[PDB]
Amino acid sequence: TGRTTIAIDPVTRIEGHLKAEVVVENGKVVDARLSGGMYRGFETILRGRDPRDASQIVQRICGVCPTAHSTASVLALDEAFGAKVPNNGRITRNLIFGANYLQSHILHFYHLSAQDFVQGPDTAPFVPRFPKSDLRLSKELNKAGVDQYIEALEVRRICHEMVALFGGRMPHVQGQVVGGATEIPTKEKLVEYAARFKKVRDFVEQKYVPVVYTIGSKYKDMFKVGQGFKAALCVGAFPLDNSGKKHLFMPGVYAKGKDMPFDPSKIKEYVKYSWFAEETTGLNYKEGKTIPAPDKAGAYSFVKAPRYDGLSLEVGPLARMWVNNPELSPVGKKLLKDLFGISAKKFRDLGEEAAFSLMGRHVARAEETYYMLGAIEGWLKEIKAGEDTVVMPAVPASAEGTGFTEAPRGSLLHYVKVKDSKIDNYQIVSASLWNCNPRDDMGQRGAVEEALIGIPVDDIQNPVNVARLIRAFDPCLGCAVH
Amino acid sequence: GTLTGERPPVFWLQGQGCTGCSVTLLNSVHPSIADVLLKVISLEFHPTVMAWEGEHAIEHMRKVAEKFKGKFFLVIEGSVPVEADGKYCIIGEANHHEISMVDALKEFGPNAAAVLAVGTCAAYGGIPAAEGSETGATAVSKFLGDNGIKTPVVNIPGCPPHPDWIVGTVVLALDAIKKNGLEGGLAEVVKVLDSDGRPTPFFGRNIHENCPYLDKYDEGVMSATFTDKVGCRYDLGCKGPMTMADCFERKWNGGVNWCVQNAVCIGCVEPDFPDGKSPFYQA
Ligand code: SF4
Ligand code: SF4
Ligand code: FCO
Ligand SMILES: [Fe+2]
Ligand SMILES: [S]
Ligand SMILES: [S]
Repeated sequence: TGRTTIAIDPVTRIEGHLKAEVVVENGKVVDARLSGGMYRGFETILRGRDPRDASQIVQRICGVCPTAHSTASVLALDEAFGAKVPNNGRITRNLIFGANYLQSHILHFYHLSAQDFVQGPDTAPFVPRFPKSDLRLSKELNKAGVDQYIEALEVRRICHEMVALFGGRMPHVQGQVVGGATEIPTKEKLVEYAARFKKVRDFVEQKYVPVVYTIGSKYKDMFKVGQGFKAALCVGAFPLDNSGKKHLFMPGVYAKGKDMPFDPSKIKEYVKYSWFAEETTGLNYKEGKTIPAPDKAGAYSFVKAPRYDGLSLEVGPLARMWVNNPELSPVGKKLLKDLFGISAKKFRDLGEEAAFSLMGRHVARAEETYYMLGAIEGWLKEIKAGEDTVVMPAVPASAEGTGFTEAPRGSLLHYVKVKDSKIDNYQIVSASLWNCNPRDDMGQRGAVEEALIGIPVDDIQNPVNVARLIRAFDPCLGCAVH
Repeated sequence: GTLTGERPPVFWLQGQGCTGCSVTLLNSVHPSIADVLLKVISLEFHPTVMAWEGEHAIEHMRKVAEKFKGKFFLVIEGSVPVEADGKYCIIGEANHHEISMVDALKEFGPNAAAVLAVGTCAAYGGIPAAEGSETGATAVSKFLGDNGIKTPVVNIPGCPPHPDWIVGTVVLALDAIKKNGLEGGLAEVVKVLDSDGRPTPFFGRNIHENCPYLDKYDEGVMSATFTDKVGCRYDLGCKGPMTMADCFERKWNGGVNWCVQNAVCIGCVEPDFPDGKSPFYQA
């Protein structure tokens, strides 16, 4: 067959506003363009404010991942203000934020992704859908998916109770500020966090990790597509001591089969194909500028095009788990052997091709959820009830700072420059920015654009694998554009 | 409700939103979100959770809209940006034509039974409309009024709202409609809205006058660090005195905390949020 061009707007069962347009020739995607179609402009809204306001304002970039922006913002403010976060506040922040990794990954697999593989009940919003949706599960396994979708609604809600115990509320925590965390954990509230955590742990271990491998074993073809550039970024997250040099996820870049250090000075944001003024192209975030140009010819997105030393990279659980190469979960090791014939001990034992794949990204996210359980368990042992969690630093007249962390969807940094005690510039380089961006000034595609190349579309009237690939990356276009 | 009971159709359109108003709703304790979706409403279009996609999802909404003309509920999450001919928020494409948020509200707004402006962005403009913005972010009621669209609007603000405010306002409306029919019922809802369009069961009481730290405020005993939970939070920036919400009682996330206990109130339900509530961390 010849060419068919397919536009999907809105791409659903992601967060935010995304259009995907693919060129299909002879049953495969041969080109792609992603468009982030909604803009707010937080980077200009923030200017002129008391810098401490940023750690509230920025959370409204995303209602799914507000703890990530809270964390990057307070880390940037900590650095700019010279705030020395007490040890117990560092741990409390990790407990607040870590609980939302659990929420977000569970939300993503069940409430966004699972309908790619599972037929829901015969009522809205589960119908109507594509007449040939390629839903391969037996009646029993499909019912397990539905039952777990329903259970996961409660589990993700419990995760937000965990966030709120020391975070105040969720979405949009009150409990992280420059200088630490606003509420010292009490013995009683730590009991409450742990009791909820046990329920989440049981669901992750007994239901979620097994179902991803089991569903994957019915869609083995989905480990053979979606590789893209096979290039990844991690900037580090969840500090494990007060030195700034040791983290649960350590930083690194992976591209063209090679591990390399992460140097943030090599980040540049291009705009040729983005709706921003041409004279702002190619800036590192420390000199970043956000000047919308919604009528600019040739552009197709409000997402800028970030490149690392010229490279187009992806971010997220696959990226972090590939860079850090932890041991796989016990149940993953067992199901890889039983259902796939794969003997693996550490994450990279999946091999580059299967890891960097549509289904590999779902697997990585489930494995990362299991990995986060042990980190949270460690923090519950390390935290000291009653010990102060915050310092109260004065606002500086002139300063700069950068906060680096990993949102559930990937690498996140916030840069702030303060002048006359007010925000002079604030620049955000977020997770889905790295994944869902358009071409750069040289014409090199963004990570998801490139990962779409080769995706099978054997039925142009039911082109389900286009959005299936996109969903594996867990897009959040509010974050991508801000 | 029941799986086989009467459930009105709902379309949920996101403009300049962060999806926080959807996520907060997912946190509803009673009724659970599953019970809301399977027993209370029929959520026919919602981009974050629905099965179908793209032009097919848009056309599904349009088919339901025709069948239920005048009778569907339209939830708006986020502000509506009017600059650049609506180009700062494109929500879909059908028939090779992009659909902006401006277009969508002009299309569906006139034909809804009522528009529920959920969240401070939709209700009042919120952060997208704040100083330093340049998209023409506009509140739902103002956009509809400017365009001659007379459909009733109910504001359920907060950044985000508490799930109980969203579900509870739906239940308010459905109770009134069951007693009085659609127009009579909506008239009864309008009667219990304050001057900012908010239902008085949830927004009719002041945070500060009901605050457990009010005795400390009156004594002048003010916390100097966030972690001092004995004193009043006014010097740390608490906006409770200027805020109408029931958070002091209902609290958040299954009752486990609320903003004043944990840190400060930032006045997130108020029409001047954020600029009139800023700086957040001084009085
Ligand atoms: S200022 Fe805030 S903490 Fe103090 S009494 Fe009023 S609402 Fe409560
Ligand atoms: S306490 Fe204040 S900031 Fe918190 S949810 Fe209620 S109104 Fe919003
Ligand atoms: N997770 C998350 Fe939100 C995105 N993408 C950020 O950063
Ligand atoms: Fe940015
Ligand atoms: S997050
Ligand atoms: S996100």
